[PDB]
Amino acid sequence: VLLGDVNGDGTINSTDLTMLKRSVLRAITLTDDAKARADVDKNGSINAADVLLLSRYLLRVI
Amino acid sequence: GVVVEIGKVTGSVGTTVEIPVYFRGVPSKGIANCDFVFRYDPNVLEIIGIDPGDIIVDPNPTKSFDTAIYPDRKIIVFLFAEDSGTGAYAITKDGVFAKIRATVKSSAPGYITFDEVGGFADNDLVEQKVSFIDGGVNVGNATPTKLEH
Ligand SMILES: [Ca+2]
Ligand SMILES: [Ca+2]
Repeated sequence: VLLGDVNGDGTINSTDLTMLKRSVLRAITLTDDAKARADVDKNGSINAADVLLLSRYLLRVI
Repeated sequence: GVVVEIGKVTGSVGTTVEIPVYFRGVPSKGIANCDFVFRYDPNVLEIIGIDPGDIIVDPNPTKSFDTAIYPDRKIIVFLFAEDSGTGAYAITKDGVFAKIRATVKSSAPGYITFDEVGGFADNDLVEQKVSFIDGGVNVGNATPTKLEH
């Protein structure tokens, strides 16, 4: 539902970014609900491109 | 919790100044990430760049640290997210987080102010209590109200 809100706490911030990058490096595992929130470009995969898109959003360029 | 202090500096019109952003009360499990927004007046300050401070330990700082400058929006944005994925590049000590480089455009005070904060988390993703102290350039510049020393 709320794209970018990886941890599902209702706000999009850099803590979601940490969670996203650690999951992409397989340092953590996401819950299924979190996976839907993590796929920020909605292409069906969670990867480095999602990390970069979320970073751009947090830097407010988009 | 964490205290973020914007330094206070002085400088003549036309000169470049550096405004440091200090971190205190760094958590026992470090800072894995932080995002926040400061406000500034582009009539007073032309922000030419923001450099990472020495508490950014990633040997390639741009992997962990990025900023954005918006003169039209009158804001500057900070994004830190330690890039190791293991907590290795987290912030572990108090010190300078960033240095804001600005050319002084007028003698009026050039306040740099806390606008918004997202999250400040440690290596366990525990969000921290955070407070800000505003600062900027020539903070006391004013028309005198009386005759005084
Ligand atoms: Ca969140
Ligand atoms: Ca994706």
